[PDB]
Amino acid sequence: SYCTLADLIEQYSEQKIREVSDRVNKPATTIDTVIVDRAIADADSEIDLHLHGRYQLPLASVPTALKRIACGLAYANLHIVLKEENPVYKTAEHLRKLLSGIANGKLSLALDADGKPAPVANTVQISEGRNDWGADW
Amino acid sequence: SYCTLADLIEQYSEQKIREVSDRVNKPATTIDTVIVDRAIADADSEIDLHLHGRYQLPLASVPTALKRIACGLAYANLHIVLKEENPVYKTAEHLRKLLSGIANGKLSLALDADGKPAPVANTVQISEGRNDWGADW
Amino acid sequence: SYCTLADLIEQYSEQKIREVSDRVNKPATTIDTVIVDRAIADADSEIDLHLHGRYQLPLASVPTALKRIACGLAYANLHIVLKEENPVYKTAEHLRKLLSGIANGKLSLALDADGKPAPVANTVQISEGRNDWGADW
Amino acid sequence: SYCTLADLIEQYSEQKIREVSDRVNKPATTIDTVIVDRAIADADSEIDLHLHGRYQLPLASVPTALKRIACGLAYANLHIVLKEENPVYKTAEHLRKLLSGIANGKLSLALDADGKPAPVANTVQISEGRNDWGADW
Amino acid sequence: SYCTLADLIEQYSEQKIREVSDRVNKPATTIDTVIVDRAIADADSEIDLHLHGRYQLPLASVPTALKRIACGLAYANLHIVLKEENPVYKTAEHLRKLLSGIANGKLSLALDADGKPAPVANTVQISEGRNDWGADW
Amino acid sequence: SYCTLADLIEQYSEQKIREVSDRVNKPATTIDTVIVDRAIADADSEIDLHLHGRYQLPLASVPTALKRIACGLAYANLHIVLKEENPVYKTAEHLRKLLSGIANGKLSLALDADGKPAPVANTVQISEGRNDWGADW
Amino acid sequence: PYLFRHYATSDLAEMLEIYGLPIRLGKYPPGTADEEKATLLRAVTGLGHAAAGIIPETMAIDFQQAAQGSSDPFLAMMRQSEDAISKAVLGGTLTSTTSQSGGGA
Repeated sequence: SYCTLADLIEQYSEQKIREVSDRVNKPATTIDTVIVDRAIADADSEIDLHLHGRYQLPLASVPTALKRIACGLAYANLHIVLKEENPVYKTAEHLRKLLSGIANGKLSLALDADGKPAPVANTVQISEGRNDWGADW
Repeated sequence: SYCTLADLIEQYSEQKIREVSDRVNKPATTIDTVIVDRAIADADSEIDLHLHGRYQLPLASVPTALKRIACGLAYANLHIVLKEENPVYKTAEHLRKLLSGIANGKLSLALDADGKPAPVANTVQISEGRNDWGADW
Repeated sequence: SYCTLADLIEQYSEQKIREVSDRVNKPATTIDTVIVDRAIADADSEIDLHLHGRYQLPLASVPTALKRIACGLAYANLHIVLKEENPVYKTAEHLRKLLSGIANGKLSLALDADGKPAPVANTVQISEGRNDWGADW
Repeated sequence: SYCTLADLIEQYSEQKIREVSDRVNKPATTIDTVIVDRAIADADSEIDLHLHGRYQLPLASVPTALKRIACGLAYANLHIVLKEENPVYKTAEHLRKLLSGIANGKLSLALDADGKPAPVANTVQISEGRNDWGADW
Repeated sequence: SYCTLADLIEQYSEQKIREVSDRVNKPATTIDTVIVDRAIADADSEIDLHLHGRYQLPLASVPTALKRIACGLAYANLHIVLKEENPVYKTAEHLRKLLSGIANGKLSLALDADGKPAPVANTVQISEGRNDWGADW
Repeated sequence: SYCTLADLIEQYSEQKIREVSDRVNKPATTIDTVIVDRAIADADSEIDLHLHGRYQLPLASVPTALKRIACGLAYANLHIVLKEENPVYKTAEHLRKLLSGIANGKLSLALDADGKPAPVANTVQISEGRNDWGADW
Repeated sequence: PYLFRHYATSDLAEMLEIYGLPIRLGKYPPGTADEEKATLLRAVTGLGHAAAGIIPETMAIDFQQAAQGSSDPFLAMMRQSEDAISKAVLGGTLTSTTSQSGGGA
């Protein structure tokens, strides 16, 4: 859960979320929490796909850039039909480009609140190392 | 079964599924479960084609990104005639690009619910290994 | 027989198959089983052409992706005249691209129902192997 | 906090911030501090993503170019819908290009007020160094 | 402070600065010194970003070409909205190209008034140098 | 001072300089010497930027080609707003190309009046040179 | 010196074990199945003693010349240890090894 309904509202106003989240009542009247929850879940899933190779997936804390990316992806997912020229599609593609840059070791994952994230132990691995005759015998 | 009828509804509203799933009654009145089941089966089959080389195919659990991909592919398959410029076709192509990226070792398969998927034992294979005279004789 | 008349109906509705399969009565009234059978045979033949180098051709079981490909190819073949811009032609080209990917060792053949297909013994071949003096004499 | 509400006003006038920050009252009457704060936070997060590999992220002082970049990014983020051709989008892309140049070691981080920033100790790392027989024995 | 309000006036007339610096009164009546000061500060910051790698940033004297560049950049920054095709944008891009050329060691920093600037000691660095047996022993 | 007000007049007529130098009176009546002086100073500064690496900057004499270049650059600078397609802009770009050619060692700096300019001592530098045993001992 | 000789001889024995067949690594494209990967592993393992083999053009196998070494360092170290032990025990080295020179004999 890199973002919540409150985050989506505070980013995109409440009226737009009310429009795009309600599929049964015309005009929309209430935000359906299930659709927003699933959109956030799908955004988190895509981010996990992009981030599993460099960090522990079950993150204990959420970086703020991660929050922005998750909110953008969830808003993009909330659209039943999305065109290539739709500006929200362009924003989603931009966020995907940032995610790819992070994955490819071109961008870093910033602070969560005050401490660094938990980089995985990929590069740590090396052989045991045989260096006898150098132990001050 | 990476997705269900409930998933397709919760993603694309129920009215659209009712339109695209009913071929006999005009206007549509009921969702035909057989067509949806076959579309989901075809989506699962394509994903299996794309994922057999890196994981065990009979997965005991479904990653959520896999659920999104399966739902998108099933919705795309539900159309009898689909144009290149149709937005659902673009979404399907995007999901296919993600599947190819996962297959090519460029993207990872994320958590199912809390535990990792079951990577296949491809890279594990190596010769038996002959290292006599190094067994503390 | 990677697909049947029932499969073609369940994929493309029955009215469309009735239109494209009947060449004698206008408006069409009945599906001609001979034309559908020949279209399925031609689709199976093309798939066999694409798959003979990696698997045993007389498959005892049909993968589901194979069923989708066969149905699409048969529907494409059922058209007497087909344009480049016809969407069914695009779907057929897409399926041919998947078949080529499978042939080129870029995609795998998935499960039939629960067990793997029967990969042919191409890579198995190696010389007899002469390693005397290493048989614990 | 590389920028504040006062900085955004002093850069883009107060009337424009009043327009783009108020989503509830039409015509706008007051600036909503929460939206501006979140936009600034997202801008800081993106800059941190771009700068973590060369400097300590919790900077004790803010370079002025950093202030300009943060203000521009926050203003760009304040727009719910932004087109590719929108001039503010072009300014944001320009600032992102500067950030990438700084990250890639092509541009330097200037003074904060009078002293240099705190470059991280990346390049400092080297082995312990064994040079016995050269210690004036 | 590579440029001042007097420099901006003497370069772009006073009426244009009066137009672009006043955001509250329509028609403009007075030049707001705060906005001009911030624009000059941002221009100086960008120039510092471009020049830190080759010279000491806290320059005791300002080269005249630096004054022209700073004035142009400040005038460009004074515009709330600037298009790609705006001539002032083209002039700003030209000045940025000169700054990049100076940074890349393709152009030199000229006299301030009569003496050379203060090149930084980058290239000066070399090892201590061991050349015993050559000291006229 | 590679050019003067008299040079600018003798090159571009006096009426055009009167138009482009007077910003206060419409129609123009008098040439403002301050604006012309600053334009000449900026032109000299750019030429110094382009020529510092090959000659002594405080030149005791001015080559005539330098005079033409300075006059052209000053006239170009005298325009508050200049388009890419403006012919004076094209002439300025041509002069900049000549300056770059001179800097890159592709063109030479000609006579001032009768004697050569003062090439700087860049290439002169070489080590002290140790050639004992060859001094006719 | 006993430990030096022991280590040198053990390392020489391992190096003797590794000479001959060169280490080789096989690659497969995406979509290879587990049966085919096991087949490829068996083929690669057998290639050292097998004179010939066939694989799809989409697969590759490379040879690396694993050892590419000489035994001279180990022999020199063992000779050093032998000489040290002989000198320490009998006070000389000729009594244990034939002297390949005259004149000063």
